[PDB]
Amino acid sequence: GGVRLITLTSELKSATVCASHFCSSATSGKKSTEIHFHSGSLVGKAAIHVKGALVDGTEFTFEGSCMFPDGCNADCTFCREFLKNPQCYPAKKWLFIIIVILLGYAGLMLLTNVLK
Amino acid sequence: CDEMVHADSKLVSCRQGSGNMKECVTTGRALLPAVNPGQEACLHFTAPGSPDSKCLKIKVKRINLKCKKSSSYFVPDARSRCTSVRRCRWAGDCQSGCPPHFTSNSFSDDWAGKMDRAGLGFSGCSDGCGGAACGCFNAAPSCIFWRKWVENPHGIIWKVSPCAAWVPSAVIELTMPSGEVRTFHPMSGIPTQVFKGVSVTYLGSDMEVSGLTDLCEIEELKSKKLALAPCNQAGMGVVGKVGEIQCSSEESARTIKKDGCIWNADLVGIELRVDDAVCYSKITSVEAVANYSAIPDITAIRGSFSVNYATCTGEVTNVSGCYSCMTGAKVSIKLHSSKNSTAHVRCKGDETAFSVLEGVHSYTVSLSFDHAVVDEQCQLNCGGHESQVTLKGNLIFLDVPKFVDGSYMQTYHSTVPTGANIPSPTDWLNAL
Amino acid sequence: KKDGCIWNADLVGIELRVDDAVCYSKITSVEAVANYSAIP
Repeated sequence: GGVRLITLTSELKSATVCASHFCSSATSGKKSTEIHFHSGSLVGKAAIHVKGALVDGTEFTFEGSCMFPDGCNADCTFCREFLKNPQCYPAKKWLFIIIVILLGYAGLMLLTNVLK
Repeated sequence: CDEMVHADSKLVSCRQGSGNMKECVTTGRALLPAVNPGQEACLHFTAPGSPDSKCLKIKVKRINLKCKKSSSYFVPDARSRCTSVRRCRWAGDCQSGCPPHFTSNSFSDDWAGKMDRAGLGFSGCSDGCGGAACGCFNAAPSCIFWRKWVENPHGIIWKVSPCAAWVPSAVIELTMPSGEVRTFHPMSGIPTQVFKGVSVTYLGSDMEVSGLTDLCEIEELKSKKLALAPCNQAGMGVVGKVGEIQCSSEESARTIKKDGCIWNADLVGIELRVDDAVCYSKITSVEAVANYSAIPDITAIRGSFSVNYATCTGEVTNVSGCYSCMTGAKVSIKLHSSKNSTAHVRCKGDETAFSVLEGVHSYTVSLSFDHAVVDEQCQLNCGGHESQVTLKGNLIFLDVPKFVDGSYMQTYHSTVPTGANIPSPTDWLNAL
Repeated sequence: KKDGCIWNADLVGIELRVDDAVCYSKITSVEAVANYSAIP
């Protein structure tokens, strides 16, 4: 979940009433595109939301009456407004970050001689 | 509740019914911004007496586009039935000229007057048969009275309302500070005033609006499904509309006995013959006739309330991870109180207020906030001020630290930085 | 109390039941109903 509308959900029903009532949303203002779906047989259901949380526990009140699921989620697109992150520094890691610059140009110099 | 506002306690009228706990009743008006969907918004109440205070939360659940029921009518299912009592002159002794007046309710020719299973059916004479062909040996013509019945043997009933508009609305839960809760669907797009208990809420921010054609809902009583149509509706049945008979009694919507619903003139297709009349009709069903579709800053005003009136420790337990997420980090604090009391704001919390409730036991309440760094100091929670501070690294929407693949790309980006300038400097003198 | 202002016919949403009547309405507030502009 997030901005993208697609999520993976695995729920099952144990009922035989042809009439299926509403369903609900998840946390942070959802509106699931499939609230009613036939409840005659044992057909598994996969809804779509934009939650993207860790536990991602929600509820619905048509017949299930506010159950409490659990979850755990952990790595997505690395785009962010902020740049990098705060570091320990102190001249011990910055020195290792900076390396020789002529070494990179040395590799390109060898290619030119071979081409000629 | 990330958004919280205290009461305007300048209105003080508090009577000391009991010394130990006070009593007070006030009123006024409130102005609250709308909270993000799926969340609840709190409301702090302040009192001159330090120990005691109350609160009120309002939870929103959904956003949708409905419209209010301006009117209401029922539509039964008409069947055009007709009989014919066939007299001939000197046998029924009817006049040479058919009586222009007709009692459409009594019908004394057949068992005087009783209940007519039609709703105000019409009446009339007919042309005449005379001679041995029809048997009563009068050469003069014959008068024939006819009926027309509108009947609903196994009715299916729809209720309709022509709002003919579309205004945003939300789902609202109310929680009276006494502890009582009330649910209601307020039309917060309009300045509607839903009346409940003491307080009333009204309009919110119509941050988006949209248009749709003249459409109203069509719903069936047994709840087969939910239907939509051009849904034309008025106090009378205009020609070509969806609803011809509009009847304001569900208990009388099965049959037709109530006078509120009115027939349409000459709607029943009565036609005559040489002996007796026969029934037809030109009525149209709700379906396959006029159908274009097929369904598969909130604020409140204050009234005359019933506002009611020691040791406590905060003792935080943990911290979760959020900054710049529309939900916030859910942080739990395990408290014990000798009294059922409230918590209040943390000044250096620097984000928002608190409306925590505790029972008389060591409970924990977890609440959602966000901050770049953890400060959590100077909370005037309960009874007396306390100053507990935590330490934990917040989780914010950043890049992926799992593999650090961007580090390799960062080093390759800074390549031959001085080489380009060195070559350009030599060419700069010639170009200039 | 003043007679100068006149009600609208059947404006109040009265509806009946088996014992007693209950109140509703279809009135609209001035705001969020017919509004195209907002002065600073």
